[PDB]
Amino acid sequence: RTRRPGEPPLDLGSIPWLGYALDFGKDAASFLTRMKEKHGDIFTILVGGRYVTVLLDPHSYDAVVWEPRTRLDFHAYAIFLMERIFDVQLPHYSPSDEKARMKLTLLHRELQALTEAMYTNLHAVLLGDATEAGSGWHEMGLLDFSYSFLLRAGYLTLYGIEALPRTHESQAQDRVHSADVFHTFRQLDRLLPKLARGSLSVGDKDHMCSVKSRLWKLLSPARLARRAHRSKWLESYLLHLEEMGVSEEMQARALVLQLWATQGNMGPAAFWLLLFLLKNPEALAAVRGELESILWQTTLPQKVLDSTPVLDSVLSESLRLTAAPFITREVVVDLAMPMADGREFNLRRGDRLLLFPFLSPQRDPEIYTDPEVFKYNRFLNPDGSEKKDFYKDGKRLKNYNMPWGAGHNHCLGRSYAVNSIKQFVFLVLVHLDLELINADVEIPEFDLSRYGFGLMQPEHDVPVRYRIRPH
Ligand code: HEM
Repeated sequence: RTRRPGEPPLDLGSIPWLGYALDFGKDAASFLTRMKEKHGDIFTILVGGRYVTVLLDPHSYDAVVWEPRTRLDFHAYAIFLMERIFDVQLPHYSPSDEKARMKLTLLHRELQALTEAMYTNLHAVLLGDATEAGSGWHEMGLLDFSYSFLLRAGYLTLYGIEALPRTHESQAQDRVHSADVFHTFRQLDRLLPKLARGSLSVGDKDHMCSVKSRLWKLLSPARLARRAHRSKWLESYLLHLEEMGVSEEMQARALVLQLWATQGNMGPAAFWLLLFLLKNPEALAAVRGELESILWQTTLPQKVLDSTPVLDSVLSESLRLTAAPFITREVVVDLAMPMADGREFNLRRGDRLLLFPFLSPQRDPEIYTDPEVFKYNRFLNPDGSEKKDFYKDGKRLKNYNMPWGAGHNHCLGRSYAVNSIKQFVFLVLVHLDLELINADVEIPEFDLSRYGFGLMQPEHDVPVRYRIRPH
């Protein structure tokens, strides 16, 4: 490994073959920050046997993300992750064909069906669980709270319900079944990073295999076939799998993968958002105020969804601070990469290209002043309208907040995710009293091993209590 003309700064580290494998794995954001300081906005580093070209200039992300698979490929790493984490291997298929197919079942008239179904499931699960436990305060971790209700409602919306004439007894069974899905799923979720790195102990391995075994049985095509009000998202996905001749037991494996892909972010996102509001009285008052004016003018007032500018900014800001996915490409053929300021750089076939929006634009102090601070109105202009104008190096940024990925490898459920988070926040702030146990609790650190998977998770939960509001 010697630099060719036109290639980025190259930094091999101290340890042979491994390189910066340890530093990157332990805390990728801290490590990559140091490397930005050392090398500027593009560098090639060696980590665990691979040469990773890191691009940290947000102005130059568009020259990379829209590139064809025959030049820059995202699918090889997804494929690898499917197998190593979820034990799914599927017949070769087109990712761009399937993403197009899937995204349609998550948009327009289907989204409207999902959005309506989501609100009644969120309501049924949240108010169902509170009514069962009774009218007093209930103590809970805020993550456990946010993740539980969103995943359980999300699961019931996408995977269907016990019954559709809709009874007291079917709704009660869905609360219990969905709680089982949540509690089992969470055991796998917690160990995802170790799964991906193959660092499970003998016991961890046995625990993971038993958890998978249960999840694969819960979400078997046979069990799902009896469920009512299944989503077009699900039904068309099942058909796609059948088309490829995938057996029912591998269908179940793929459905558990989809369970993670569709539910593994909303819960954690809402946790951080609610925590930031609980810690910032002026921010919470402005959110309450906006939702209350609409409430004063079981369906959801459409204005909560499409006319909540303060809430939109709160969600954008929350995600700015806590969404840390990797945008990752395999360099398929030797190529030239244009930077927005005139420069170009040579990418070598076999290298891995990594963009990390979390670091820039999201926590870039030249873009956002005090980027470490939650400022609820950061995405609002003084008149309360959505702020869309952000700058770096004397130029207006097209990409300034990128929690949903970019290019053709971006979130297929984004509108549904935003709508769902807003419905949950609305339900919590309007029906419930919600309180930190200790109002001076500090915001926990992330589990720093999770960088790159999507929404960050806290290294420990935050104790809260809630109740159905009494009068
Ligand atoms: C705040 C919540 C969410 C965030 C920040 C988020 C973010 C992302 C990101 C960054 C990706 C790119 C994949 C990657 O990182 O390599 C992605 C893909 C995807 N998203 Fe989301 N997501 C969220 C919620 C959801 C929801 C609610 C759904 C649908 C119910 C969904 C459906 C999908 C699917 C299906 C894919 C990949 C397609 C596949 O492999 O089948 N996401 N998401």
